[PDB]
Amino acid sequence: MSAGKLPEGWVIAPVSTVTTLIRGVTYKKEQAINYLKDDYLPLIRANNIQNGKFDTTDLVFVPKNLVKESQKISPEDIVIAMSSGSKSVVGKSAHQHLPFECSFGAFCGVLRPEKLIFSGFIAHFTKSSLYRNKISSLSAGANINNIKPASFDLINIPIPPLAEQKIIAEKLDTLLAQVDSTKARFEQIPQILKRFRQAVLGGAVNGKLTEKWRNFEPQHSVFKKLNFESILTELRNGLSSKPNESGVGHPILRISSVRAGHVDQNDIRFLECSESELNRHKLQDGDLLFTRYNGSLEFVGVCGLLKKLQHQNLLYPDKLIRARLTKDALPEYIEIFFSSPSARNAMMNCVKTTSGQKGISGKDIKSQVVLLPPVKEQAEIVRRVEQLFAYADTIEKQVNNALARVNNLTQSILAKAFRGELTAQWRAENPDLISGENSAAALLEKIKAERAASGGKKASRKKS
Amino acid sequence: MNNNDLVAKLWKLCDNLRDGGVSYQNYVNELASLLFLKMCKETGQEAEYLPEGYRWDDLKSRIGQEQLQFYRKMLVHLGEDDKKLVQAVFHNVSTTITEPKQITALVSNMDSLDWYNGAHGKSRDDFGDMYEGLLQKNANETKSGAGQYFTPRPLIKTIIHLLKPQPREVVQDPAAGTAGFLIEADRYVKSQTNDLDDLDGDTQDFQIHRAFIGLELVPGTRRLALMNCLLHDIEGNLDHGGAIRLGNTLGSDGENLPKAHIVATNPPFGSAAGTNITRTFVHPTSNKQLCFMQHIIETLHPGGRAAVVVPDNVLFEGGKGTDIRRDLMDKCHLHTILRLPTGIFYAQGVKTNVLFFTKGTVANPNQDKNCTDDVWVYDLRTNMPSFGKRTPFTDEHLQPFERVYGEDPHGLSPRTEGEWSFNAEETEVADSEENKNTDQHLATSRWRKFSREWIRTAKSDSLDISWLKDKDSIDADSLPEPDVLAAEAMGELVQALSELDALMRELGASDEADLQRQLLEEAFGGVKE
Amino acid sequence: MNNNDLVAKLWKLCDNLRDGGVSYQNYVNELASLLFLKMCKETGQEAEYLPEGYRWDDLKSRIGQEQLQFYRKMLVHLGEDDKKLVQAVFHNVSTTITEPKQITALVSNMDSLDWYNGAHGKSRDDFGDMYEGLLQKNANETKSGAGQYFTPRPLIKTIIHLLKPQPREVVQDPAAGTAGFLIEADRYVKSQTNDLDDLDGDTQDFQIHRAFIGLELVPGTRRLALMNCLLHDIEGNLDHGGAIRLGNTLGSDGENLPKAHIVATNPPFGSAAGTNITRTFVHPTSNKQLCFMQHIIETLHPGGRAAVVVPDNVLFEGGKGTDIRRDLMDKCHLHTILRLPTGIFYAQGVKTNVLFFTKGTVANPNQDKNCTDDVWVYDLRTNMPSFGKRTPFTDEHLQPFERVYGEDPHGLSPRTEGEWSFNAEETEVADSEENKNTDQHLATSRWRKFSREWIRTAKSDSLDISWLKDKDSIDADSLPEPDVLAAEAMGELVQALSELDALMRELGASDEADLQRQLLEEAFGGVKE
DNA sequence: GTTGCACGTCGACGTTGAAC
DNA sequence: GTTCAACGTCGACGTGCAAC
Ligand SMILES: C[S@@+](CC[C@H](N)C(=O)[O-])C[C@H]1O[C@@H](n2cnc3c(N)ncnc32)[C@H](O)[C@@H]1O
Ligand SMILES: C[S@@+](CC[C@H](N)C(=O)[O-])C[C@H]1O[C@@H](n2cnc3c(N)ncnc32)[C@H](O)[C@@H]1O
Repeated sequence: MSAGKLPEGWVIAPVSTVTTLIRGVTYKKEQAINYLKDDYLPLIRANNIQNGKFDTTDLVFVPKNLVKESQKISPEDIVIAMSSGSKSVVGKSAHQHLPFECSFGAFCGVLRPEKLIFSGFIAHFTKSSLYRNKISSLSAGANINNIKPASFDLINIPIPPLAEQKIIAEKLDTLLAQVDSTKARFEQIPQILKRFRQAVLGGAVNGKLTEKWRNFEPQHSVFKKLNFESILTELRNGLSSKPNESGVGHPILRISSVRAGHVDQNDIRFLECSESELNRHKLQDGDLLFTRYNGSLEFVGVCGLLKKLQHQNLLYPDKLIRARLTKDALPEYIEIFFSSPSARNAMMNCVKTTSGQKGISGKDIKSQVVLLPPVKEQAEIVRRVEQLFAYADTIEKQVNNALARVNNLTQSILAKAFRGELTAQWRAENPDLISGENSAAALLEKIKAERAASGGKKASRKKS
Repeated sequence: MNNNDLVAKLWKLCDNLRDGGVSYQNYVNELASLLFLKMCKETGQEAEYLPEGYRWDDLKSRIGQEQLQFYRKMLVHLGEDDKKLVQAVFHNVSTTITEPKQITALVSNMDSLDWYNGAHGKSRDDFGDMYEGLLQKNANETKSGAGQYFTPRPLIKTIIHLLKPQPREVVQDPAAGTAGFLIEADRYVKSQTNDLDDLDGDTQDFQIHRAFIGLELVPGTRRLALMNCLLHDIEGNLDHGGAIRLGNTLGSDGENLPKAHIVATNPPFGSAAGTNITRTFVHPTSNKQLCFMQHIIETLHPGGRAAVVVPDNVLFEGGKGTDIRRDLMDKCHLHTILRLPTGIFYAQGVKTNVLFFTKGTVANPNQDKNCTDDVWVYDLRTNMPSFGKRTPFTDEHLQPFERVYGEDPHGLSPRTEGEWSFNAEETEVADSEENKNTDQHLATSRWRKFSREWIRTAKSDSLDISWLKDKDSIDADSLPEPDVLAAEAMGELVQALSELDALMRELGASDEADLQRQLLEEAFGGVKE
Repeated sequence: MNNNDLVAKLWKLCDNLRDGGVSYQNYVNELASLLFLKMCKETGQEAEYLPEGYRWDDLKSRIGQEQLQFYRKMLVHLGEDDKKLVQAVFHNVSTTITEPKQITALVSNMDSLDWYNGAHGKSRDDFGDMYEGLLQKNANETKSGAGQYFTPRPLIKTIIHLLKPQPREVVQDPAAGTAGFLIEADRYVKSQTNDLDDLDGDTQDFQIHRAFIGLELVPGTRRLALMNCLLHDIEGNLDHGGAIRLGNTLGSDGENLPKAHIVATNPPFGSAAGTNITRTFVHPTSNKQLCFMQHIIETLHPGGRAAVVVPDNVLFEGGKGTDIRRDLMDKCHLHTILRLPTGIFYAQGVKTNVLFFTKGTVANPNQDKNCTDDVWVYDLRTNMPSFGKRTPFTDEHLQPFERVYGEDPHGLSPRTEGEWSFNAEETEVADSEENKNTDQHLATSRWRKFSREWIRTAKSDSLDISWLKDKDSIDADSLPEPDVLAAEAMGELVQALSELDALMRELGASDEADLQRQLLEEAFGGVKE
């Protein structure tokens, strides 16, 4: 019992004792040209570690500069950490394959002694949450929003035998690879979805098509403007001072709500008295939603659709804009159309980022180009699109559990990798013992019992 | 303080100042002077208050540069004269206003202004109150930079409340600023005294003149503070000009300042304003804040007490900071530390704390060393609602802390650990010496105590102490008591649970607590082996 | 107009000003006055320049408030007097410095200062240049807010370059500010003239006094500008105090201002400083910027020319903005528009443009309407390197624009579309009316022209014209000419390609251009059907 | 009813060089 | 050599009410 339950084999030692050298680095006089000019040796900054493994160096740092600067040359296969940039306390780590390099103050190099400790072992060890928890003890820190190297040295870590450290690290590495694989498939699916978006809207299901004002389109479809089909409304906000308005019972939907997504309800609402005096616009369900301020990434548009049973209705602020479909239209179909990037391209070209920005004019929206498919066809298209999105969500979940699995393994391995039993393989004459799924477990159990019994001979075996 | 319609009214006037060249920080100072002159006229008594030739009409009538120059001239004339009462207000006073057009507009605007925020009788107090409130807004504003002075109102209330200043006691504020603390302290005393009615006349005079003292480096700030006290009826010393003296704490003025029974102050953070540290200290340091701390220790009388708002900076800082801290614990008895939440101050990033300690010890007021045995800490900061305009910081937040704090001003009152407010239980716990060998329930508590030896050994004499972790996660909570005790242990024990679940599924055991315990009995023991 | 060691030296002095209460914006003004007095003494001739009783020694010797008050007095005395030469500099001058300690420190500091940035002979010019450079830094600084005045140096150079001001021509700057444009214009003229040596004495006098004129609302700013011109040897009119007059453009002063052949100015963005629009215009508007535009049109002589920096706001804004915009095209011949990149100005968010137009037309200088037939636009903004301290904005960036612009100041020179600088080709093309019926190559070009009728119809008289997208993507580029022509068409045509690839794989066709063309011939035609 | 911003205000990641 | 910040640098996401 110490930092945590620790096995017989292991000892608890500080990193300082285990590590040959721990030191920071510094920054050179930027003003002088000569220091940077024509330089051979690599220079590293905080950003470097963050981006992947440290293969490359963004900046270059001359040795003349080196002499003058505290910055030093670090050995290869060296662990590194970042003082700043964390959830107050955490810390970062990295390894450097490339030849000896230098860094700055935030970075702290650490060298492990030969065969004393593995670089790989330590790297995972620090990564562990237990490691984080230990550090979190200091707190956000008072006057320090960084990790002090001195504090770093203080850290105590358990030490495995050399053999196990290699084996243990190997196991962890493998998991990391697996997560990456899932990620790849995930990325691909939106690409596929993207293609559908373009093809379906423009192409439609037909086969006979003709030239159109708005690109090549099917013969059956017809063209119309937004204004024809829908109506646009503008809206105003009340005065905060009057508390009377503060009473409520009727919803008001701001852009922030829009950001949230589909919107049945809103965080803030306004009173009927407000609607009467203010003369706000009331909205029925199934109505379209659009975002007038914020813009988005510059001049772009956002959409949403209201929901209601006979029971409720919604009103919104100035920031949001509304549109109503007269007789014939499928709200879901239209909404997807707006979000389509094709619209984005049309819109952006028409207006580049200008002073009027982070917002859309009413004129722009009304003038917008749109196709008019048949009702039945529209419904069919809409259903298809919505379905695809669901798939993306499921994959994300799968990744999450996998991460959880690692967490569990790492925890067990921390305690167990720490026991001598881990270095040693289970006693078995034949490899077949392990081979069976069940058989391997059984063998483990037998070994454990036998070993314990033998250990019983001396207290020291268990005790030490 | 309070403000409403009047502050809005005052705010509009500031627009002229803004356009004038006056800084946001100096809006109040500019307004205050003009209002004072205006009010004097309104009194009708102004001949008594102001000198002839320099009055509201004189300034009012003038226009343009001619007016602006007159204003400057008037300021100088007022500041220097035997009539220290008025002169103090005017001492080191000057207008920031460059644009002549602005001044004319401003004077006329306020001139036409009403008693609008007033009451039966002249509400001179209302103006001052509104003035402070407006000042508060500026203090709140980031752009102004006025915020350096800014302190939370509830914070001040609580500090004085804990201190419980009594009459005949001298309260000092090295960084008086607006004299927020002094006014609060005065208010506290009066509330007890029935407005000093309870006290005899001699004592009453003491409170009015002698009881409170303050020092302000900036003349501009001092003016504001003086006016504040004036409306507050805190006359102070005429020789000095009033309650708030003008001078450098770090300089000769600071040492010259009198000793005080109680000290409540919020010193400036950062390098601070132009304040050269001409004065020597036990441990010389570049740290301005550290310098103040040494000053506070010095001024306090034996057995004195004080609360100091300090940046988190002071708590751990190595080098001299360590030495000074050690000095503090030796000379003073530092009983309590309060860790403030963030977003409260005008500045966002800053972490702050409040220190509570006594000069020496109650038993031995002249105890040079080993004064501080145990320290209590309250974690108000972690896992807290983000404060802001939307989420205000109020007195209620503070109430739990004060309760545990104890009525005794010295902090002597009985204390026990065990505070779980603000969803303390829900918050995550850190792994370490802090929560080492700590039980599950205790680890969660915001209120905890630490030994001096522990701080020395584990902390290495670092005040920066904390157990908790800022997160938000959900996990079933079934653990053994010893498991919870060791924060680090949890990871290992948890791993065992994962496997157990799989076995249970095959068994088809029902979901019951007893079943879980039975399984845990065997499984748990195995891990120990 | 450069700075180095001296500017750093000056910068240090500002620290006193900072601590003093002086704003960042007013550092230069404060320094400039003191330096002027100091320099006068250095001349040894000061008796000639300054009045007795008010000199460097008088100020220098004094200390504290006594000194500060002396300073204010001195400023007033200098500003008002028959000696307009000196008085102009001092006109409407006042010091922002509140803290008396700061003033003493500051005076002494500079007093001990060397000619450090100097040369053989007194380098009065060096100080002024360093002064401007330091001012530039403040202008660059966001916190100061000085940046409102700030304009890119290369931008000014280019503007004057295109304008090609000649001698005997009157150049005006409604928003003179520091008089950056005027100095540049003067420099341009001299460079041509051999420092006016080429010109006769009469003309020379004209250039010195009459040639350039400017107006500044803020007295503080005006002082700086005056000093700038003074070192620049631009005397201007003594009655007015010099080249830069003090007054409101939007007010009576603006109308009083003389007509000018050429106008180059960067008016303030936003609501602007306290400037009431007392003056009537053809189309009254709250828009300050729009107001300036009307002024510029008015002052220009028939056949006059001007370039104005304006925000995007002006281009698109409806309401009166449309009316004014229409008015501009009718009265003036707006040939060119330059879309500036972002990050160049002190303010980050702002989008700016440069308008080029002539009063009426060359053929008919007094042409009331239908002046503007065609407009050329240059998209310097999209797909551009982010500028910043790290990535400076230089003259080189501008060079391509000027080339296409044409030597003719009127903009009459021959022009053709077809500019692909700054990776124009790589930039993404967007789908809209501007790139409607546009070929692939043309769409990419930064330099394009638009018809008046088109602007009227499609744009609905909106200047905000823009063809390109800001993105970064990679896609194979094999398309038919008609496909590329229609931006919108691309999506549809591209879809066809996807299927084609699959078929090709089965065929096992080799990867050759000819093969692709053959397949495209049949496939492409099908889509058309 | 509704329009406009040298915009007004709010999270994410790490200072860098003067100081000793 | 290296230490420290009522933090310094890069964004992120939308004004809201006075004005007409
Ligand atoms: C945070 S403010 C105090 C606010 C005060 N608690 C209140 O109620 O408004 C810190 C003050 O310290 C002052 N100060 C800074 N350096 C000083 C010095 N060397 N001597 C005296 N006062 C100083 C500042 O001018 C500032 O007003
Ligand atoms: C962007 S600055 C001009 C900078 C100038 N191009 C330079 O070289 O430094 C705009 C100027 O307009 C001035 N200004 C604002 N309102 C004005 C008004 N109503 N009349 C005259 N000048 C005004 C400001 O004081 C400011 O100096």
